[PDB]
Amino acid sequence: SHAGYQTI
Amino acid sequence: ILIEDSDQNLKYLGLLAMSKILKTHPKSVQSHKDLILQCLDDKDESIRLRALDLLYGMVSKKNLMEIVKKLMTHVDKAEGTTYRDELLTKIIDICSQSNYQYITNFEWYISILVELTRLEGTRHGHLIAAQMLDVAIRVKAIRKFAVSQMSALLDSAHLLASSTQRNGICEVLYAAAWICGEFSEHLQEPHHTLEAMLRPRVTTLPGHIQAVYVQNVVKLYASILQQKEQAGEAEGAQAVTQLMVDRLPQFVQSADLEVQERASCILQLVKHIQKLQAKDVPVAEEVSALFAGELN
Amino acid sequence: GLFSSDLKKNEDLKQMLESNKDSAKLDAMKRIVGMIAKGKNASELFPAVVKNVASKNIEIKKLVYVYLVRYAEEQQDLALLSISTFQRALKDPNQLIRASALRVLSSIRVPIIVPIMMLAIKEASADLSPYVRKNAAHAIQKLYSLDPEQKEMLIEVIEKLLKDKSTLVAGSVVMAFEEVCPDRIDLIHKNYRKLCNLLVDVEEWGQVVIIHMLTRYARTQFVSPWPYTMDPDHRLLIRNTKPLLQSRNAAVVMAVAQLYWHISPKSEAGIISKSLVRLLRSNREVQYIVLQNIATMSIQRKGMFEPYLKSFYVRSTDPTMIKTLKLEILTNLANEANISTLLREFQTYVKSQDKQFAAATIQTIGRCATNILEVTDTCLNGLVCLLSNRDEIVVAESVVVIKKLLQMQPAQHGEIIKHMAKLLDSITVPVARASILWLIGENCERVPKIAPDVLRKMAKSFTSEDDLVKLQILNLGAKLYLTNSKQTKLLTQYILNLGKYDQNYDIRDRTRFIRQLIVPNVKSGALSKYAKKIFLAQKPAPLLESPFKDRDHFQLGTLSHTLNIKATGYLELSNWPEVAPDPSVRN
Amino acid sequence: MIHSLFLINCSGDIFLEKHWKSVVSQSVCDYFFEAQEKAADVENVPPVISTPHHYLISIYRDKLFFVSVIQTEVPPLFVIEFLHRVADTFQDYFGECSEAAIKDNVVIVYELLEEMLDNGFPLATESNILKELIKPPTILRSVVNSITGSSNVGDTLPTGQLSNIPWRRAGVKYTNNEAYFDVVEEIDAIIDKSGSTVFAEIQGVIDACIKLSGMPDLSLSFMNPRLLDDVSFHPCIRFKRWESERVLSFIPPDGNFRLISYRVSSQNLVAIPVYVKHSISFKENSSCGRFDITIGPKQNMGKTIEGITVTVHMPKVVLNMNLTPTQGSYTFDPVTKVLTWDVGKITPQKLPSLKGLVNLQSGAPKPEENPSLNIQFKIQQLAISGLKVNRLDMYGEKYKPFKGVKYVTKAGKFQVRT
Amino acid sequence: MIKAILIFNNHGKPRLSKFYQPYSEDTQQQIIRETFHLVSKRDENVCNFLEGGLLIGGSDNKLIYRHYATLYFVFCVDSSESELGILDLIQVFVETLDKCFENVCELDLIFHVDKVHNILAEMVMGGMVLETNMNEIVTQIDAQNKLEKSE
Repeated sequence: SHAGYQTI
Repeated sequence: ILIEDSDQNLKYLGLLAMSKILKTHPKSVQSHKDLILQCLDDKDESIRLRALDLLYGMVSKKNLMEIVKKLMTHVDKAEGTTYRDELLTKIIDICSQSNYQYITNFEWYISILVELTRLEGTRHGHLIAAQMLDVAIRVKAIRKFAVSQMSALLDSAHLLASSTQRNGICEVLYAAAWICGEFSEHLQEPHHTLEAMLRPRVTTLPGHIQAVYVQNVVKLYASILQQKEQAGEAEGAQAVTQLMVDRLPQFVQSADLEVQERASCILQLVKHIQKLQAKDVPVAEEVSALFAGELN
Repeated sequence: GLFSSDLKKNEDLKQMLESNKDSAKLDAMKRIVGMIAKGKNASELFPAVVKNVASKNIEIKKLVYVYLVRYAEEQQDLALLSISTFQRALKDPNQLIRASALRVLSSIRVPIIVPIMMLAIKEASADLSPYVRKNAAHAIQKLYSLDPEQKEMLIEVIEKLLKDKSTLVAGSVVMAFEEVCPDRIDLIHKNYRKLCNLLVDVEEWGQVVIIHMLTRYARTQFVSPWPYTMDPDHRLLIRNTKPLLQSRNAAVVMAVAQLYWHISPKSEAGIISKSLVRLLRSNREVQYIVLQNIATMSIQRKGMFEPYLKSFYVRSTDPTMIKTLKLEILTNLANEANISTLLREFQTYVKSQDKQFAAATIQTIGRCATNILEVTDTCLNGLVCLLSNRDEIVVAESVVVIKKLLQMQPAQHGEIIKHMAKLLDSITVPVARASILWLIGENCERVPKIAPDVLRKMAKSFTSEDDLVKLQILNLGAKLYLTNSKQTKLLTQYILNLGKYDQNYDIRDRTRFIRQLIVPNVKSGALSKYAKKIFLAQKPAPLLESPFKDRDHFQLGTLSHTLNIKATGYLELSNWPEVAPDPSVRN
Repeated sequence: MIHSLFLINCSGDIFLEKHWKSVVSQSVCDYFFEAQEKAADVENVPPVISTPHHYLISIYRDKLFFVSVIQTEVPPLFVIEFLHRVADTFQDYFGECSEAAIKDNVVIVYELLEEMLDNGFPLATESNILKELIKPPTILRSVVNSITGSSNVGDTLPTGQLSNIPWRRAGVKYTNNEAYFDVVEEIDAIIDKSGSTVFAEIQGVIDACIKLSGMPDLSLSFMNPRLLDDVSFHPCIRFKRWESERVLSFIPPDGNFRLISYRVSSQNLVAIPVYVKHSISFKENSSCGRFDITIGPKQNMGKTIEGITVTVHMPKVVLNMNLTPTQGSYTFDPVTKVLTWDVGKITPQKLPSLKGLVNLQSGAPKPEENPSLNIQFKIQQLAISGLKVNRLDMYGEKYKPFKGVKYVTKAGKFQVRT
Repeated sequence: MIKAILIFNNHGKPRLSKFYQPYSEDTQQQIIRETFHLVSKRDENVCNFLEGGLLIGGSDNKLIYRHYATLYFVFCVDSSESELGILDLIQVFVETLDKCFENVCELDLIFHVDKVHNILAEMVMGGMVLETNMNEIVTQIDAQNKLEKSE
């Protein structure tokens, strides 16, 4: 689920 | 026995059989009038339609009145715009068959049509207007009562104008207005009819309604000017002339083309009438001659 | 329940309800609720259900509550049975159970239980549990809906409620006030400041009703700002609602918009337009109401939507009414500074597949041409070019707009009427045919050489023409008689005879009027001698005013001006006072 | 306010009947049926319809009609939003609102409608409080209930209802502490026959899927706040701080949640990503013609365009249509004259296009215009608005949750004139 | 006599279709959709005795229908027939279905439509009602089942 999200 | 049963299927079947019987021996079918009336309280619409057909086949001089009264009560308690429209069409056909063959009390029928005019949202209000016109034109005897009731309708126009749809409630105004204008001689209090027709609410009426309004209103003005000049009330004639002066400019701005055309020619005619009456010309005769040319 | 007779199923359900087994109770109640949902008549099963109204199984509780709420109003005597269980539940230490009991006890519409319900609201009045307090406000509205004669007591208890500091009861209490005693402007006077301060904390729907109630009393306590110094309380109202404008609850957006429109001074209100337009991004249904209200605004303040002109352009995927309302707004917003782009977009719009939209657009072009005279020549050019279209509706509507424009400008354009006459052989729509007939009549003296031709064609076609077309034919015959009787009197007599036997009695009255007026006769007096002035009189141009001009007396954002009818229960909106009353009452 | 709610399919059948004040005769739905009949499409239904003794306010969404009944004066926005919210909540509890979804779960939906609306008045409207008053219909919860007699109806008022933050239940814990943010942007645009920019804008909205435990205070800030204007704000935000500090400091609630929405000012030109070459022939009274469309990327900011679909509503003159797609899928329904082409993805090596001949109606004159062109597209890892986040700080808790953000641009109401 | 027998859900999906008058496939599904429109929109208080369709060859025929839950049971038969008698035959056929399937449901029409068709055949062939003794027809159905089980 965490895939595809840019780190912030 | 079958109708008394609860199975709507065999109920409709037996009603069809009774319809077949009525085509040859209604003399006994008439005995089931109350039962077929009770049948109208079911839920199957085709059953009610068949019952209405049975009633239509059953009507004579001796039974029209109570059958009409029961149909009145039903349509009052009925629901559904389409169902109510079908009921109204059926009752109109029943009462109208063979040129109102079973109607001798046409004032009672006119009262029925008056209460039917209160059927809000009916799509056959033009048919109601046609029935009004036919009865009023044909039945010379009760024309005074007809004029009184249609004047009451013209007074209730303030509520009747809530629905200005084609062939709807507004056509009642058409019929009542035409009859009141053409039988103006029966007017007990005419200037109230004038001012009610001079109410600004008429600007919201459908164009054809406004047309019949202005036409029979100038007919009313002819009648009132005739009465004033015959009685010699010149000042009353001046008051009526100013009443014509201050109302037409409202009508000349109407959206309907023909309405504003006729309003404009009426206004210029009123200006000429004022000019002539200024030098004391009894113009009422010439104006009334524009309407006396036809009675039927 | 299974595939069998319904009666046997109802007695089986009687058995399951009667059983002490819990699961059977739940199954039976679920089936009964489902039967309620589909509109099946479950009224025969009331006594069997009512016995379980005290079960300790909570979901069974909720379901039986549903059933009692559904069918109470039929079985008056049977429905009496649950009131004691409700009484006991009203005293439970769990306050949520108290709230549920209060809801149901209010809901039962059995006229006998009026006194116990009255006692119930009075007891719940100070429950010291705020959730029960909110449910109490709803119960107050319920009681007023059931028993009008308790109005004074209900007013007293509501007056008790308004002083509450709890944020989650104020909105519902205000709702109750609006429902029961709308005219008690006296009561809220002390509570104005705290209501304004806590507005930002109240829940959104309570916020909506609160905004409307603030509007109603403000428009009576305060005096129109449009030197005038704003009352600090008025400033408090304006500034406290100002933040709300960016809310996500679009109803709150409209509420604050209405508040500013009827309250905020005209030199400051311009802000609301940005939120109003951003509302359009929302669903289409919200677009209907918001667009209609924007249109209502537009016919007063043209500036307030000027900067956002492009946002209202018609887009093909929009429905019919969306296109219609958008076209009306775009109509209102027009001015000289942008008419070129607007006409270009109109020209693109004209070619639309939605024929009704094309007709409305043509009408809009006509209205805007009447509005801005400096573009009328190009408007006529484009509209006449539109006559080249092959569609019947399009050419007919162009007929109507052309005749309106000629009414505006009766200049030398006989080429237009010649073209119109040539189109007559193709024109079918009654209004358009009658229209071009009327146009011919208005300038018959300018083209007398074609008028008898159309006259005789229409005389031949008379019996098959429309009653409006017949009346126009009558007017044309009268004018052509008064002009060229020596050539046209035979055809005029033919038309007169045709109308003499026409079933339409209105046509008959017009025919007799025309015949008596224009035909010399025994009593052909002075008025008949003025017939040439009568039929040739100059007429004023029409006024193409927007229908939204009639929505000024209805308040914006209420149901009434959306329906253009004084909807039941609407409250008329007060004119501004000459002088503000004693400011102390607000302290 | 609201008396009762009728849930009616586009079919013309009445599925879910509810009542809150008095039994409204089902005959009132006949007026809706007639009004639907007069209109030219299901989409053309009015939202305000007048009957002799009732008012009907309707919503259209997801092939289901929601008609309610009103007898007093109520603000239309109020009713319309309550109905749209019952629709939204149906979506939340069942994925979507369908007649199948309703009829399959009658008891739970009736309980839900009972909880939400009380005597026509709003009682429970927030998502999270409704989640705890009645549980979602989870199958494991169902078997657990059957096993132990456990109930789907709660027995304690959730503490969040009486808390100073009524939008979130208190005391929620998760082992997997994490939170996701979603900034989605739509390109509203009108493009003429000449390919010029008629009117375009960017509609942007922030979504937030939060799986934090405890009572966190999240802070959202942006590199370029000046690009944000006319910004929307949920009750969860502190408007005063945004006005002062230009910072989104807030307490997000549990579950899926739409955080804020925004538009881009017209001052900056909207970067249109996709262009089109287009050509259609309509010879008057000819039996056949030609169709030529070519989809092209104009300003892709160096990013791929994917998920492309082109739909055209052909005029009545069209009977059939002979075309070959360069990719994707070509579909044409002659009954509704709808031209649908699945484009999919654009490769710089070859621009996808659709071309061929159109089988028109012989003897039917050419339509006065070409129907406009609507096109769908999606861009991943790119926000055309150029909005960027600054930081995501947290206060009140001690953990460090997984933090991430996305930037996905999906085509807005993008229509091309021709 | 009986022209066709159609069994379908509330969404028009078939549950049992048998024809007796010759009709092509496409004509068959068109008749099916026609009957679905003519019946499924009827209210539960509407008379079960409806006129026949047009695609079947003439409205002179009749469409006898009875429905429950989401299931519709229509028997396409001609004009000269006993609508009431057809209804009684439908009722006894449903009773036979109950007798043979032990409270038949939609699942049986879905997975056991073969045996349902067998029961219908023992009821009616080619528009001809074979049996009206329900005990006799269930005795035949059990006899055929016994023959199948034996060998």
